Amino acid sequence: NLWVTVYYGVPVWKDAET
Amino acid sequence: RMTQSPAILSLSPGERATLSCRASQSVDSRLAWYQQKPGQSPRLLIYDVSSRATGIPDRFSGSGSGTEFTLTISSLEPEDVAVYFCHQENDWPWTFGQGTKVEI
Amino acid sequence: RMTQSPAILSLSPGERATLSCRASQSVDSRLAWYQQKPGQSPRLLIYDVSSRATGIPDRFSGSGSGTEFTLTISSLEPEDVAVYFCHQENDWPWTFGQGTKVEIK
Amino acid sequence: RMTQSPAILSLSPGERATLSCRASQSVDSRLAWYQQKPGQSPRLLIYDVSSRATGIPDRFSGSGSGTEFTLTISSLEPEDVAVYFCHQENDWPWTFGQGTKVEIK
Amino acid sequence: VQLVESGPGLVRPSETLSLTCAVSGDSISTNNGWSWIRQTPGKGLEWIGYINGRSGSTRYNPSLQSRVTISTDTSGNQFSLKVNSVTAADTAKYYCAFFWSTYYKRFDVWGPGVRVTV
Amino acid sequence: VQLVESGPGLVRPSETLSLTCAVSGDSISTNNGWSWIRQTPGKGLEWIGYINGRSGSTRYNPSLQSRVTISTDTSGNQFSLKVNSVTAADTAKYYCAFFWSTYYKRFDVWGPGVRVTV
Amino acid sequence: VQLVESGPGLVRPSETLSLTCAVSGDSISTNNGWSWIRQTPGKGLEWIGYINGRSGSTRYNPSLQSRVTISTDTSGNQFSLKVNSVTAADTAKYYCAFFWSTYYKRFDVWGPGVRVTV
Amino acid sequence: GFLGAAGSTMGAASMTLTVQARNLLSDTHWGIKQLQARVLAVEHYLRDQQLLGIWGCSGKLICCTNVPWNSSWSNRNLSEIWDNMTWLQWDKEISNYTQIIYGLLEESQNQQEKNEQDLLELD
Amino acid sequence: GFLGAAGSTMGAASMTLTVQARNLLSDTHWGIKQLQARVLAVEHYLRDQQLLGIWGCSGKLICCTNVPWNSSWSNRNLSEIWDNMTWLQWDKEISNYTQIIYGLLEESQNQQEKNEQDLLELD
Amino acid sequence: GFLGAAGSTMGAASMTLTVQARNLLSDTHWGIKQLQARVLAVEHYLRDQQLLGIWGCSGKLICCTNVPWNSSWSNRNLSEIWDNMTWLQWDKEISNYTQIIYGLLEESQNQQEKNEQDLLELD
Ligand SMILES: *[C@@H]1O[C@H](CO)[C@@H](O)[C@H](O)[C@H]1NC(C)=O
Ligand SMILES: *[C@@H]1O[C@H](CO)[C@@H](O)[C@H](O)[C@H]1NC(C)=O
Ligand SMILES: *[C@@H]1O[C@H](CO)[C@@H](O)[C@H](O)[C@H]1NC(C)=O
Ligand SMILES: *[C@@H]1O[C@H](CO)[C@@H](O)[C@H](O)[C@H]1NC(C)=O
Ligand SMILES: *[C@@H]1O[C@H](CO)[C@@H](O)[C@H](O)[C@H]1NC(C)=O
Ligand SMILES: *[C@@H]1O[C@H](CO)[C@@H](O)[C@H](O)[C@H]1NC(C)=O
Ligand SMILES: *[C@@H]1O[C@H](CO)[C@@H](O)[C@H](O)[C@H]1NC(C)=O
Ligand SMILES: *[C@@H]1O[C@H](CO)[C@@H](O)[C@H](O)[C@H]1NC(C)=O
Ligand SMILES: *[C@@H]1O[C@H](CO)[C@@H](O)[C@H](O)[C@H]1NC(C)=O
Ligand SMILES: *[C@@H]1O[C@H](CO)[C@@H](O)[C@H](O)[C@H]1NC(C)=O
Ligand SMILES: *[C@@H]1O[C@H](CO)[C@@H](O)[C@H](O)[C@H]1NC(C)=O
Ligand SMILES: *[C@@H]1O[C@H](CO)[C@@H](O)[C@H](O)[C@H]1NC(C)=O
Repeated sequence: NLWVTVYYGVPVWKDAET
Repeated sequence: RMTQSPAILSLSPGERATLSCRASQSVDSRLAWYQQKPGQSPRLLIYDVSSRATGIPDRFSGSGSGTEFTLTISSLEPEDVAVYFCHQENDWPWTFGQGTKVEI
Repeated sequence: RMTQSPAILSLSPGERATLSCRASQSVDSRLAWYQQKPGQSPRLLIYDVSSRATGIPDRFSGSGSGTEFTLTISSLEPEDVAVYFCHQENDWPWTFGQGTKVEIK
Repeated sequence: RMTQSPAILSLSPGERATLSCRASQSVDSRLAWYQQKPGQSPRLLIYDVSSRATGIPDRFSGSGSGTEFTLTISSLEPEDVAVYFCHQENDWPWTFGQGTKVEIK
Repeated sequence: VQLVESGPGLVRPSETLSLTCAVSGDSISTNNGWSWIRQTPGKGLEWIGYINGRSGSTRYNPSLQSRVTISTDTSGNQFSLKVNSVTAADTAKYYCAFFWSTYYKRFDVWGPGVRVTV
Repeated sequence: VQLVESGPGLVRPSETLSLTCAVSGDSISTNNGWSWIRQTPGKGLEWIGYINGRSGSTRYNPSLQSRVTISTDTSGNQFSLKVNSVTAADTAKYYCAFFWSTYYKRFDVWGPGVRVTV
Repeated sequence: VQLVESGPGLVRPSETLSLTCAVSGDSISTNNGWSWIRQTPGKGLEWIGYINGRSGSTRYNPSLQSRVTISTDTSGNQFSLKVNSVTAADTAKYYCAFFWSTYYKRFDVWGPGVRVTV
Repeated sequence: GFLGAAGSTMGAASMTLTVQARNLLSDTHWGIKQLQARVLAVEHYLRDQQLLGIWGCSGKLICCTNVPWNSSWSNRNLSEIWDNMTWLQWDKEISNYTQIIYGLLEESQNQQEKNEQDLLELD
Repeated sequence: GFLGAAGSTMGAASMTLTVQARNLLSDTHWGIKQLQARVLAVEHYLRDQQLLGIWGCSGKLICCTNVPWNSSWSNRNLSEIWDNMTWLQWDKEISNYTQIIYGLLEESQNQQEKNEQDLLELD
Repeated sequence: GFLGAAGSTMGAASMTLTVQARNLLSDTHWGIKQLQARVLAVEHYLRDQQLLGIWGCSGKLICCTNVPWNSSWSNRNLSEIWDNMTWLQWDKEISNYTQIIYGLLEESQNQQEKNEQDLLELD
C-alpha cells in the first residue's frame, strides 16, 4: 500500500554533451 | 469507536478465516492488524491496509477502504489461536477495536 | 446557532415586508433563505446572502453581513404566505433557524 | 489551565524570588507575566517568556520552555510586593493561572 | 432530478428506521449532496447528513451522528437512511434532498417527504 | 490610551448586566483588541472576549458564549459588554482593557475596573 | 529494543500510580514514540499517550489528560507514567511500547506488561 | 558537498537534496556560445519547476502525492529500496516508467482541482 | 490537445488548464535572433508567475480571492458566463477592466499581509 | 513610487514591498551586450527565488522562520529597529552576518522536513 513521493535535488546524472 | 463483528470464530485447520472491522469514521487507509496469543503482548501482523509486517507469513493478508476492512488468514494453521484486533492510526485517538477470538 | 426575531408578520397586499436572522457566529456570506409554501417542501429563494435563485421574482431581495441578515419583499403579493427560513452554509452543521411566518392582512 | 506552584512566598528584603508555572499544554513560548499590586489593575512585566516590557526594571527576568516556566527577580524590593500571574496566549481562550503572592519580611 | 421518499411510518420505540429514496433523472453514482433532513414541531428543520454518491463517503450532524448511517445502491438509483437508537424524540417528517453547491452553481431538489411516528 | 468602565453596581438575575467602557487617546474604529476581563475571589483572572473596532467582529471565551455579547459605539468612542443571564456566581470586578499584539510590538492598557454584585 | 515495565501492583485511590519502563538496545533521547498503553478484561486496548525522547513533547488520550503525566529520564535511559487520581476503572494491564512510524518504515516493540489493581 | 551522497543509499541521500538544488543556478563566436549555455540552464530549471507546480508540489524538496505505486514499475520492499539501493541505481531501475508516472501525477492533480471546485465538503 | 478547448465554454474549458501551460516552455544573425526569442519566452513566463505570486495565487491553476466582482465590469448571470460563453469571448468582453482588476488583486493581497501581522488570530 | 520608501523606517517601508518586486522584471556588439544584460537579470531573479524556496518562504513577501535572533548579530530594541531605522541602515549594520543567517535558515528548513517525515504529528 505505497504511493509515489516526488523528490527534487536527487543526486543523479546522465551522460551529456555541453 | 471501531467494531469487529465476528466476536467468536471457530474453524477447523485448513479452513481460511475471515475477520472484519468497521470504523465509525474513515480510516483514510491507515488500518493495522494485531495478533495476541494468550499470555503474550500483541504483535503486529499487518501495518498498513494491505502491507504485511516484518516476519509475518504470507498467509496473512487484508483489505478495505473508508470504514470497511478485513483480515484474511489463509490455511489457518493450528498455531493461529489468538485474539485479533484492528487499529486506526489516522487521527489522534488511535482506537483499537475490540479484538475477536479465533479458535482452531 | 442563529435565530429569527419577527416571529409573526402581518402585512397588507402590496406592503413591504422585512424579515431578519441573527447568527451567533459569522457566516462569511454563506446564508440562504427558503420559502416553505404550506403543504410543500421548502424551496430556495436566495443564496450567498443576496443571490437570487433561478425562478425567483425580483420582489425578493436580501442583505446582511457577518452575523446580521435580512430578507425582504418589496411588495407583498397575496401569494406569498409562507414560513421563511434562514439557512447557514458556512460550517458543517448546516443550521436552519426557526422560520417566521408572513400572513396576508 | 496551568498551575502556579509557590502559592505563598515570603522573602527577606534583598533576597531574590523564584516563581514557577506549569502549563497544561505547551505554551509554545507565548507566556506573559503580570504584576497586580493591591487596588491596581495588572501590569505587564514580561512577554514571550523572557522579553521585558517597556518601563519595567531590569530586576525582572524569566525563562523556560514547553510547559515549564519561571519568573525571577534579582532581589526583592518593598515596592515589588504584588500578586504575580502566569498568562498563556497560544490559543484563543487566553488563560490566566492563579497568581501567587510575593510578600516581604 | 425528481426525488421520492418511502419506508414505513409506523415505528416501535425498540427498532430501527429504514427510509429509502428513489432518484430519477440522473444517477446517484455521478453526484454528491444526497441528503436527509427532518421536520418536527419542536424544530422546523434539522439537517441529518449527506452522502457522496461518487465515493460513498458520508458526513453527519454531530448530534445525530452517533446512531446514524447513510448508504446507497446505485444499481436502482436509490439511497437510504438508517437510525438505530430510535426513540419518541425521532418522530418527524423526513425529507430526501439533493444539494448542489459548486463554484459555478447552486440549487436544491426536494422530494415531498414521509412521516414517521415512534 | 485610557480606559474607564461604568455601569450598575448590582444586577439581579433577570436583569442584563451592562458595562460601558469609554475610550480616550485613540479611536475604537482604528484598533483591535478591545476587550473585557473578569476578576473574582474564586478565579484570579478570566478572559471574557474582545472586539475588532475596524471590522466589528468579535471573539468570546466559549464558556461564556451562550450569554455574552460585545459591541462598539462610534458616537461616544466607547464599547460595551452585556451578560444576558445573570447569576450570583458571576460576581466580579470587570475590567476594560486594550491588548496590542503585533509582530513588532506588545503592550496592554487596563482600566480601573468595576465591581458588580449579583 | 527490549522494554521492561516495573512498579507496584497494588495501589489505592488516594495514591499516585507510578510505573517505569527500562529501555534496552537503544537510546531514549534519539527516538520518538515512547508510549504507554493498557488493556482491561472488560475494555479494548487503549492509548494513554506518548513522549518524544528527543524533544520532550507529548500526546495524550483526551479522556486521561487531567490526571496523566508521561516523562523521561535519558540519563536513566528509561521513562515513566504517573496517574494522579486512581479509581476502580484504572485496574488494567499496563504496557510500555515503542512505536516507530515514518515514511519509510513501520514497527512496534512491546514489553511484557504489568498487572495493576486498585 | 555536491554529489557527496551519490554513493549513499536513497534514504541517506534524501537528506542532501538542498545541496544539489543550490548548484543548478550558481570574440562574437565565443559570446554566442556562452549565451546559448546560460539560456539553456535557465530553461531546464524552469521546466522542472513547472512540472512540480503542475503536479501540485511547489516550494518543496519532498512532496507527497496520491498516485499509488504500481508493482509493475518496481516490485521491491521499502527496506530494500530505501536502505540497500542508491539513487543512481533506482533511476536506472525505473527509467522505463518515467513518462507513465509523470502522466499519472498530472492526472491526479487535475482530479484534485475538480474536487476543489465543490463548495460541498465531499465527505 | 493544445487549444482544443478554444471553442469550449468557459466551464468546460477550465477542465484542461494544464495542457495550455505545459506548452509554454518548449550564421551570427540567425543565432542572435533565436537567442532573443528564447529570452522573451522566459521573460514573459516569469512576468506572469510574478503576478500570481503578488496576488497570493502562487502554484495554483485555479485561485480564489477576495476581490468582489463589480457589476460595471460585466453584468451577466453566473450561469451565462460559465455555460454559454467561451474564454475568447469573455476576454474580449472585459478587456477594458483588465488593469483595474489586476490592481485590485494586488491591493487585496497587501491588506491580507497586513492582517497577518495581527497575532490576535485575525478576528 | 519605486524606492519612495527608501528613507522610511523599516516598519513603514515594509508596507510597500510589492512595488519593489514589480520593478525587477521587464550592430552585433550592441545586440550581445543587451542579451548579456537580460539574461543576467533573469539569473539574479531566479537565484533569490530559489533561496526563498530553500528556506520554506516560497510565494511570500513576508515569512516567519524558526531561527532565533542572535544578540551577537545585532543587539537593539525591537522598537528601535522597526521605528528608528531605515532598511539601508539596517543592511549596513548586519552585513557581516548575511551569510551566517542564510546558512541557518537553510539548516532550519532541512530539519523541518526531517520532522515531517516522522508521521507521529509531533516535532
Ligand atoms: C521484504 O520484507 C519481508 C517482510 O519484512 C522480508 O521477509 C523480506 O526478506 C524482505 N525482502 C528481502 C529481499 O529481504
Ligand atoms: C438568467 O438570464 C435570463 C435572461 O436570459 C434572465 O431572465 C434570468 O432572470 C437570469 N437568471 C437569474 C437567476 O437571474
Ligand atoms: C532602547 O535602547 C536604549 C539604549 O540606547 C535603552 O536605554 C532603552 O531602555 C531601550 N528601550 C526599550 C523599550 O527597551
Ligand atoms: C559505503 O558503504 C559502507 C558500508 O559499510 C558505508 O558505511 C558508507 O557510509 C558508504 N558510503 C557512502 C558515501 O554512503
Ligand atoms: C499498473 O496497474 C494496472 C492495474 O491498476 C495494470 O493493469 C498495469 O499493467 C500496471 N502497469 C503498467 C505499466 O501499466
Ligand atoms: C524497457 O526495459 C527493457 C529491459 O527490460 C529495455 O531493454 C528497454 O530499452 C526499456 N525501454 C525504455 C523506453 O526505457
Ligand atoms: C460546439 O457546440 C456543440 C453544441 O451542441 C457542443 O456539443 C460541442 O462540444 C462544441 N465544441 C467544443 C469544442 O466545445
Ligand atoms: C466599482 O464599484 C464602485 C462602488 O463600490 C463604483 O463606484 C465604480 O464605478 C465601479 N466600477 C469601476 C470601474 O470602478
Ligand atoms: C471599452 O469597450 C468598448 C466596447 O467593446 C471598446 O470600443 C473600447 O475601445 C474599450 N476601451 C478600452 C480602454 O479598452
Ligand atoms: C522623514 O522624517 C520625518 C520625521 O518627522 C517623517 O515625518 C517623514 O515621514 C520621513 N520621510 C519618509 C519618507 O519617511
Ligand atoms: C550565536 O549565539 C551563540 C550562543 O547561543 C554564540 O556562541 C554564537 O557565537 C552567536 N553567533 C555569532 C555569529 O556570534
Ligand atoms: C564587520 O562590521 C563592521 C561594522 O560594524 C565593519 O567595519 C567591518 O569591516 C566588518 N568586517 C569585515 C570582515 O568586513
